[PDB]
Amino acid sequence: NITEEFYQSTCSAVSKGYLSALRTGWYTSVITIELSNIKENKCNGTDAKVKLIKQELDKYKNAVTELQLLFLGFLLGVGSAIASGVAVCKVLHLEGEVNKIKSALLSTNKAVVSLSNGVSVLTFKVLDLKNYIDKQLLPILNKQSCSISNIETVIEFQQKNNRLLEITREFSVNAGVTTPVSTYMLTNSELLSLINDMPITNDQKKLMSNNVQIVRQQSYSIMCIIKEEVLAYVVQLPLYGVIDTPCWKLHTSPLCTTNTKEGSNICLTRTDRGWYCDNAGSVSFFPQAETCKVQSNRVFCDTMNSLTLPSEVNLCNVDIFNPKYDCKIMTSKTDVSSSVITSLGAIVSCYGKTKCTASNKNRGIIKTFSNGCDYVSNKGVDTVSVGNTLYYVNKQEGKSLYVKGEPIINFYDPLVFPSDEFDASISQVNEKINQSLAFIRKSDELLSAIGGYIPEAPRDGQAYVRKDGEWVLLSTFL
Amino acid sequence: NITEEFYQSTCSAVSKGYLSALRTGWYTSVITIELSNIKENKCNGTDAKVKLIKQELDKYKNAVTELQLLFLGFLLGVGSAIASGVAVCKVLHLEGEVNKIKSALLSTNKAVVSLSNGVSVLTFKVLDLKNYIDKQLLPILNKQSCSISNIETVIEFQQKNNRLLEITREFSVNAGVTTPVSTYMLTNSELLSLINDMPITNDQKKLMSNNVQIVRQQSYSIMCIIKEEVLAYVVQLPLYGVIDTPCWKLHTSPLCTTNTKEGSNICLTRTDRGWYCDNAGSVSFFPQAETCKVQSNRVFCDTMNSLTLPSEVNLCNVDIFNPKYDCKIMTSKTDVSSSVITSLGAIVSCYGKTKCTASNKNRGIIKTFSNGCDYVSNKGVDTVSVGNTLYYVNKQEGKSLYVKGEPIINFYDPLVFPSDEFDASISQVNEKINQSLAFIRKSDELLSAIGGYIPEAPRDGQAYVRKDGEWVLLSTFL
Amino acid sequence: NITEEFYQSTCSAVSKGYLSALRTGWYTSVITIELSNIKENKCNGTDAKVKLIKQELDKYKNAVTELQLLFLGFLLGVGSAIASGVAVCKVLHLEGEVNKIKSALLSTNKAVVSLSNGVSVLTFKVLDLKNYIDKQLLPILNKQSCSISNIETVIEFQQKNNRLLEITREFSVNAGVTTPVSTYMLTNSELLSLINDMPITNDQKKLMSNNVQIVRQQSYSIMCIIKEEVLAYVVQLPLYGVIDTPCWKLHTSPLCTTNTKEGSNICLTRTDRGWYCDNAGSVSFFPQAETCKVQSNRVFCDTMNSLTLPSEVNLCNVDIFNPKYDCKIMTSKTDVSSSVITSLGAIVSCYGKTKCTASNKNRGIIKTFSNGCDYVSNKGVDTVSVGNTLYYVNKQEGKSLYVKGEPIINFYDPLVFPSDEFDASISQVNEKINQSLAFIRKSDELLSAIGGYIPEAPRDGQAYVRKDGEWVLLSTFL
Amino acid sequence: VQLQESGGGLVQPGGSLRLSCAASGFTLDYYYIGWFRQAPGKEREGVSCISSSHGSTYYADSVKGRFTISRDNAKNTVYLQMNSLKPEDTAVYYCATVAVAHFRGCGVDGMDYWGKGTQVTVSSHH
Amino acid sequence: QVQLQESGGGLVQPGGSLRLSCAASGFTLDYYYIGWFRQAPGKEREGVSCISSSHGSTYYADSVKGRFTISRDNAKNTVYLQMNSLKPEDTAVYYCATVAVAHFRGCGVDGMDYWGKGTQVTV
Amino acid sequence: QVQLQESGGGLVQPGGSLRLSCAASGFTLDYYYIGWFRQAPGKEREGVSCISSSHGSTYYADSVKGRFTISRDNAKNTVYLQMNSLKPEDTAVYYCATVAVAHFRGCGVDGMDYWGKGTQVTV
Ligand SMILES: *[C@@H]1O[C@H](CO)[C@@H](O)[C@H](O)[C@H]1NC(C)=O
Ligand SMILES: *[C@@H]1O[C@H](CO)[C@@H](O)[C@H](O)[C@H]1NC(C)=O
Ligand SMILES: *[C@@H]1O[C@H](CO)[C@@H](O)[C@H](O)[C@H]1NC(C)=O
Repeated sequence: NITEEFYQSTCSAVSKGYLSALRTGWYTSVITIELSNIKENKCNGTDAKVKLIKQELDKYKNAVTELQLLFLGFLLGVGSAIASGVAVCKVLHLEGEVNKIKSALLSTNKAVVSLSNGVSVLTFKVLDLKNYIDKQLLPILNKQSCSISNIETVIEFQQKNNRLLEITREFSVNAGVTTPVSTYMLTNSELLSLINDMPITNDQKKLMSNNVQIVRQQSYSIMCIIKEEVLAYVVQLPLYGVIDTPCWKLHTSPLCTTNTKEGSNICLTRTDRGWYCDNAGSVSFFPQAETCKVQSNRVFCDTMNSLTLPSEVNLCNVDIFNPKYDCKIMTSKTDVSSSVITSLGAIVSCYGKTKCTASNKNRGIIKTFSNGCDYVSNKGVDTVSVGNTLYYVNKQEGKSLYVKGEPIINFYDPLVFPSDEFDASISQVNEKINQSLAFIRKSDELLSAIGGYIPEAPRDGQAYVRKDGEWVLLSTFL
Repeated sequence: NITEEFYQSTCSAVSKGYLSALRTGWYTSVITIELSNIKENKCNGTDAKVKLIKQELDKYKNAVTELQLLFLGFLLGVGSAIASGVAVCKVLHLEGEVNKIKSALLSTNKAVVSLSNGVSVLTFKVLDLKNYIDKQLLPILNKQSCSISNIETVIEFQQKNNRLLEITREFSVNAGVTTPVSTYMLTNSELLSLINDMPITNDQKKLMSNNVQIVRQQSYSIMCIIKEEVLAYVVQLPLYGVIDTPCWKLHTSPLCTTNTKEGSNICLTRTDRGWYCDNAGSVSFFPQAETCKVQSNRVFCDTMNSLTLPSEVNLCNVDIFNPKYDCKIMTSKTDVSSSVITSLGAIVSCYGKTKCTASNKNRGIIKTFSNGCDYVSNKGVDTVSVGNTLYYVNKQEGKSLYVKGEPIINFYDPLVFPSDEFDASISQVNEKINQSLAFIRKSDELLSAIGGYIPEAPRDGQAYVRKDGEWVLLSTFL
Repeated sequence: NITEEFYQSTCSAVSKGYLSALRTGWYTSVITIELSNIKENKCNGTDAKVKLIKQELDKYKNAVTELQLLFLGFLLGVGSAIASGVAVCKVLHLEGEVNKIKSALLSTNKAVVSLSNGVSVLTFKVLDLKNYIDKQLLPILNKQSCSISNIETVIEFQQKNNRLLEITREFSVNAGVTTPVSTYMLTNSELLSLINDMPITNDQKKLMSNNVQIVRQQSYSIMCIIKEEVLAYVVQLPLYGVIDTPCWKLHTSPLCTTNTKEGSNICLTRTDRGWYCDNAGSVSFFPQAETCKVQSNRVFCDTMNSLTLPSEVNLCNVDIFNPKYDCKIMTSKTDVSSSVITSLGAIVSCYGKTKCTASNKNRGIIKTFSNGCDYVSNKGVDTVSVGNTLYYVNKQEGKSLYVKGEPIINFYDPLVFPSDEFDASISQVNEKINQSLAFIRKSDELLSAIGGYIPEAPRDGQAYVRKDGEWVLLSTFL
Repeated sequence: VQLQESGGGLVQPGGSLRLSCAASGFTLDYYYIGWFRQAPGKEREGVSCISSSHGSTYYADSVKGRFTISRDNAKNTVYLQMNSLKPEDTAVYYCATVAVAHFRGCGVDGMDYWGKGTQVTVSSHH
Repeated sequence: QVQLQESGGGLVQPGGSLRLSCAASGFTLDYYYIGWFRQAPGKEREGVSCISSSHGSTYYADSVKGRFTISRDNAKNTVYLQMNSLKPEDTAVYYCATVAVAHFRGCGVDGMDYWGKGTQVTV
Repeated sequence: QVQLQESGGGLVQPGGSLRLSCAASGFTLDYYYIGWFRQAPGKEREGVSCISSSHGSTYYADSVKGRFTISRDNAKNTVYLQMNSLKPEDTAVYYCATVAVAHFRGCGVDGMDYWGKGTQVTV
């Protein structure tokens, strides 16, 4: 269920029927790889297979060494995305701490370990290279006289070691911090059980499990420490604490007058475009809709990129002049033509001499737009053209509603219209219009009634009086 | 052939001699890999080679399971870049649709199939893993008693399977959508034959083949469906419907007055910077020149990131006050120093106490800039320094022309200069100066009546008359 | 040692104690791979191992052909990041140029060659594929009758060839320019020795070596030429010409009045946020603090993303009204709530009905913010919440200082407060205030004089004079 | 704003016990409610969180099956039913909550408001 | 305003030749791509030939490539399709179509914006 | 304003030592990097020594490393190049040069902004 409404009155459109998925928090798990501690490589044998093993063994040592050294967006606050992952990493550097983990994962690959004052983290040994090298390659390289291992062991070692090399590779060129978290960091099976073993509700687990690829894109892997043959990096996973609350997407486009004389036109655009989701009695607003990802009718966003607004913000849709919320807009005179592709259609801002059309696959052009802001649904329409720009429309199923209304740009007197307020709003524009309007309301009032007053009598040594509308010498009446 | 002209009057410079290559549309191809359907692996043998095969076979199955779950830019409209590819993908989920494709590629790896109401798509079998495992590996893993394959088959399977694994890898961390399109998605040979069979002109096929690396940065790979042992992803390729029209790049920098008092200066900057290309009787304007990629003298852009402008926009270079086009500019009082590196030189805006110089490799400093906006060509100059910021210049061959002219910022009276217009233009600033001029001429008119009319005579029992501009007692003249 | 100061007076905070690392210049190095020239592959043998070699050789051949075809940020200037690297590559295309290098690296893998007019570049042969194929595989593929090479050579060639394939892979989707420079491009040992051999001071050599993972991210690898069996690409490395000068980070957040009527409030924000570093007697200001990466107390920046400022810019922190620098601010009436996470705490701008708190791990909410701008240190605080946005704070050790002072937004009379200055400053704000005041000083001045004037005396054949506020017949006083 | 746990008392092993958590100062729809416990000598640990609107639930592994959590919007109260109590369940049980907007996982590091606790003892002695 | 009118259709014997003309009105060829399409009875309509007005660069689908050749006269504002060695399977209605080069999105029935009314060809 | 003046050149016997001085005027050393360069007759000019004015960190090219040492006196605003165990191949004109640390782009003639007038050394 997805529906859409276009407001002719404000050159904007609301898409509804969406379900929320808001990242509200972070969970940090600690992923570990158990390591082998191999200094020198003792062998004088020039056997090809053993020769390969030392080259493969060297890639392992080198990897270790590398790892050892290791619109309204401007209104948003500023977070520290990995502040949480880093704090856990800081805890990991204490001496007694690693021994706890190493001991915890002694007989299992999965374990909970409590850090400092109460944080419970899930821990995961995903690869035991210590066991593999110590039970496989130990007979062949702990002695001069070297046991020429079968060819299949070389391959297997390459296979097992390969995971370590890519992880090292990723960290080496990303200064220990990667995103999205790759399947080298965490396989599909590993991740799925991690989510399941996470301290979260059933609703979250179901949502996350069916959309792990999104979970990966919103996760961080943080290289933390290599010490006492244990390699550990912190994985910071998104927590979606708000799910299945209603969401809607607001699309906007410039609404301008269409007078004949060029440069004589004025424009206005709603600046409050973006994703909106009901949240805790308020409304979460994401102005940069590119920070949200949509999959069918589920929308994934991050609260770090949101504002929290009163629900009356919705009124801007029904009544952009409502007295309860100051809908935000910008003004200009740059009447260039464009289109905004919505969920279920297209808004077309067509001005001047620009050619604006819509076409069908087999039929060709089926609607030609006149100057102004208009809309067409995706039913029977496949493409839209504005100027030299071709737009493919979205073919998702859903009903559109065309909400008729006088374009609000018509309500302004162009002679006092502030066309260069960028960070403006309805109330703010009105205030400035009243001031430009006030000084003309009063100046004309003053230029009148100014002439009802008597001019100055000539300045000479003679005295004057008023009679019949003119000054008469006092000397006359003497 | 690349040339450049600098205009001192408006502190800007144009580089020309470039040839266009504009993406105007989208083509969607469907790429397929024929898959094997192998549930369980029947073998009790602990032979090393067969042991490896089950691990490699498992990577194939694991891959399957993962794949089974799946400046003036702000004036631009908003598209849905892969709307077309996704639409084609939507059609592919319909029943029987996949069956159609599988039959087409039965006796060939290349075939055309028309979808729904008329769209003709190209199809490509790039890897047949079904055939390889069923004719190679089926004898070894279809029976308990297992045929211990030669070591060369194990190696071969890893090579062939690796592509599937890498392809699988990319999509899992990109939610089924990748860009740029890697050589795992589509090899060079695969792409080239795709280009040859495309419904496009000969000129386009040639352009794409000589610049395949660019095609990848502008392409999308869209994971679509896995069903009935057929893996299919849609690849969305750029269509360059505009090639070899003249192009030019506009560079701009702030133009300010150079009065001694730092808070007394006013500045102006052309906002219409970007790439320009002749296109279909109009001019395509790309304000964010970073959306374009340059190869020698050929420039690849995307019309989705363009405005469609009248060709008269070029006039702003020769006459920024021309009456036919309102050249776009911004104004401020922020006279900070900076530089813009052009195709064939460098613009230097040097103001205040900033140190600004130009040096040669071997000679060292050869020019010291005075306050103002200036330019130097790349001939005999290697670096430019403005304040603590060092800029290296482009060393490409081409002639520069310095067009002398009075800085237009000098044409404005600072007392009525709108120093706070951001989204402005020449006519608008003039227009605003008019409102500002109106409000001083009229205000003076009103003040032009502060003393010429007569005030009230003092309130006492005495009578008064007018003389020399002041009230005089009547008793005096008696 | 990291400390932080919060200025209550301006709703801003400075974190200091950081040490600089500024890229001031560029070093261009030349990286080479010696190639084999193998046109056709002569062998009719269907031996499994040799079959594999021609396929890998084709992979070898295929790679070559592909390579053969080959807040205040808006105020910054525009550079050419790889201008130096591209220029050096351009020189390498000149006739004889390639021959010089090949001779230089004849007996060593490392050598210095001086180009054109005096630039001395370091050259590095990192892989000799010419030697390997010509002494290993030539006996097996230079003859019909082919010497069926052992399996370890097959493995070995794949290992050696793999680097070439990956280097080629990277360049193909990056149009010959990659960043960060991967470990396929340049191993840890390779990079380190290059750094050691650079024409730089000891301070620079030390910095780069202890932070090689950062160096990769700030370097470019530029694919240049394949000619006369020599492949060469230029690696452009950052020169950090400024080290260990003081740096500080400026955080800012909106400052509004807290009057009950929500539409009655005014806001102001310092716009000069970003990184600041002492540099050569001035201060380098990086408005886009995201272009810098911080590791403990070392801050890595690029001067290309900086302004060069008078050191007095620092005065805005202690006295935003100081007469020596015009501190930059923006104004609005948009009192929306948010938080800024600082180095050692969090700034909270809490307005209207928004709920704002900070919590600890075990204790929960420990401070509830009142409306206004406030701050909390990271000691004993773990999270901050503003509206629906949860912020994790930085847990780094360091002392914070809360600097008390009257919020400066309180100093403005709201009736003349210019709430629509976006790119503004202190002095500029004063200027508009003076103008609103000028027009009130005079409008009251004029209205005071016009309200002082007397109406016309009655029109009859008699004369009048003024007394007790109305016109009285002269006949009366005679 | 207050939270009040109740229902603590002496239970014999194998016995059952119900705790109540009265919410004041907020409405349930917008929040997550969690139950926590701290056993003797032990660090305080999570046991169960629930969504007020939808009723979705979380049970730690240790009690999964034995413990059930429920909520009554009308009575503005949250209940933890405990069945088949074991002496190892002897602990002080705490009520906690968080704005769904601020949800950061169930768990002591994920709580914003805390009750004063209620003691539970599973044992035969007297 | 913009219209297209095809002519030159008629009955041909197999192996015979025929030239079709496409008259453009309301626009000039230079800013456009001109394409020829066909629909045989009962069958879905398929592309046959596109040409660039400016460069004269051409496109021939695989089915007719070699036998059919397309040309343009900028002066007459007309696009011509020459058909050689006609076969009975080529019996179809032939349509002329165009798209602005600004909006070019490939040859193909889903890639056209304007259509002529057609002319019938029978072999 | 900014000028550099080398002195101390003269006839030296082989195995002898000689010290050159470089007086800075028009700027202060602290904000700058100071270098010594030399050009022997007919030969290309080559770097010899860079120093950080503030920290005193130094750079010596391979050819003289061990034999030559560079030093600076901020109070006297002067930079010194000490040459030990002089060889006839060191016969050259020795130049003093400087660059703002802000514009530092490596040691080397392509990395210099200001140049002294030189002083001759003959072994
Ligand atoms: C603007 O002026 C009109 C005059 O009719 C008044 O009704 C309105 O409330 C004013 N608005 C503001 C924001 O002052
Ligand atoms: C500005 O006003 C003056 C009034 O004399 C007029 O001459 C001029 O045409 C006006 N310009 C614009 C752009 O309105
Ligand atoms: C604004 O007016 C005040 C009072 O007259 C004066 O002190 C100040 O200098 C003025 N500001 C400017 C920028 O002239």
